[PDB]
Amino acid sequence: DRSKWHIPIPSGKNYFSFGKILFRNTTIFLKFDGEPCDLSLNITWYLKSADCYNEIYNFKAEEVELYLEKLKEKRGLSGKYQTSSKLFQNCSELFKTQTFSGDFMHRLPTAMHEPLQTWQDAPYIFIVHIGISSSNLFTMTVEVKGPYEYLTLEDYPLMIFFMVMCIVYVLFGVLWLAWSACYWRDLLRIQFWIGAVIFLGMLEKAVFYAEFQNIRYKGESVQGALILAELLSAVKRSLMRTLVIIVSLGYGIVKPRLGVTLHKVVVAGALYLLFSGMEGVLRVTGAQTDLASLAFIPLAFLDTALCWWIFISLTQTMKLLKLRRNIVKLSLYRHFTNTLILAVAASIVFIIWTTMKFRIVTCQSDWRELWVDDAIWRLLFSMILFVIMVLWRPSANNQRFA
Ligand SMILES: CCCCCCCCCCC(=O)O[C@H](COC(=O)CCCCC)COP(=O)(O)OCCN
Ligand SMILES: *[C@@H]1O[C@H](CO)[C@@H](O)[C@H](O)[C@H]1NC(C)=O
Ligand SMILES: *[C@@H]1O[C@H](CO)[C@@H](O)[C@H](O)[C@H]1NC(C)=O
Repeated sequence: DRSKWHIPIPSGKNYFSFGKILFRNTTIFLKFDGEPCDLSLNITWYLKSADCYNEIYNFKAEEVELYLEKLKEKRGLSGKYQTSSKLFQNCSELFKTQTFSGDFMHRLPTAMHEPLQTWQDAPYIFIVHIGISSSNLFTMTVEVKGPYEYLTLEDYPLMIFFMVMCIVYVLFGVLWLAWSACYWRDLLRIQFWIGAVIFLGMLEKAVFYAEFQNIRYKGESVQGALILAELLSAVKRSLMRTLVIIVSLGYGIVKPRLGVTLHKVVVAGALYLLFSGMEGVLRVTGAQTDLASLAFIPLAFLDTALCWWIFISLTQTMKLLKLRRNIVKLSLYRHFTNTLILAVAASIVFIIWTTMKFRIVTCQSDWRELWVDDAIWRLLFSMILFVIMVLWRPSANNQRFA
């Protein structure tokens, strides 16, 4: 999420905690700036490694004060940790105690590791507590910097994946543009909708990559980038679904362009955008009003209805084409049906695997590939889009589908 924090000290209970997966040899910097001191301060910090990812997931800030005691009485989850505490009589707002010239303090469940560093890439929990000895007085700035300026783990693979996807979509666009240019005398609206889909995918990937670059080099995410990416993704998915429905219905390929076919039937099927969008932005906001739990039910219902309709229509159209004795289009429709079947099977298998790999054990022992749940869908969509592109490639005899 973030790699730089600003915290005015006199707030709440003064605790500051964060849990996240971190690289190895990552340093944590604390800086204190503000008005002249009046009172003495006592700063205590804990940095704990986590063996398995459950602890980070179910870490509640409001109970941190209690959590610590469970850690101290030797009853918490397994994992080594470092603890330290220092006392300043008026203010050490200029000293560099946490910067350099430190000592080697032993770790607890010797070691003699660096004062404030990560000794192994894993899920870490950092807690800092400021006690003032007897309205703002200070403003603590906290940063984490590792081998990469601000890009923690769990984000590096995602950034690389988005870069690769951007390159792939650029290649898709270049190839489609070349084919279209070669044969411009005749074309079909489907070959324009495909290009629009490619363009939207390119824009989504570019936005995501730029946002990740900014987060890496500045430590803060851009406020209005996730929303834009989600909206673009929803638009692209809705357009692809509508295109598939139109192709299956045979509108303009096997039957005359009847008006009723679109009106009240297909275009209304664009409400799938709303729901698809509705959850999207909410997922960015964190599901604060917890409707995210009751958000995917309408989406699943709509997807089931659309699949049922698509398969019924495909069977009807293929039967009609076989009866008509046409041969050229029959092979194309057969390949289209096979591709759809394979996509459905892959989606089912992926859902089963994710469910059986995440909600199956007390706590995940393999958090490294925890990002795959947010990347398989995009790869599958890219594969489907490439197959469709190859099927409907403009050619010299691009008139068999009048
Ligand atoms: C309260 C305790 C129980 C709760 C389980 C909550 C798990 C969170 C993930 C939800 C999920 O399981 O994901 C959804 C898939 O449907 C399902 O629900 C799975 C089968 C069940 C059918 C209702 C949404 O994903 P989608 O929009 O279909 O993916 C397409 C996107 N292109
Ligand atoms: C800071 O608070 C701790 C409480 O854990 C207590 O030992 C003392 O007041 C301070 N610690 C020092 C001065 O080492
Ligand atoms: C703490 O000691 C004095 C006493 O008030 C204070 O003025 C100063 O800023 C702090 N540091 C030192 C070295 O005196």
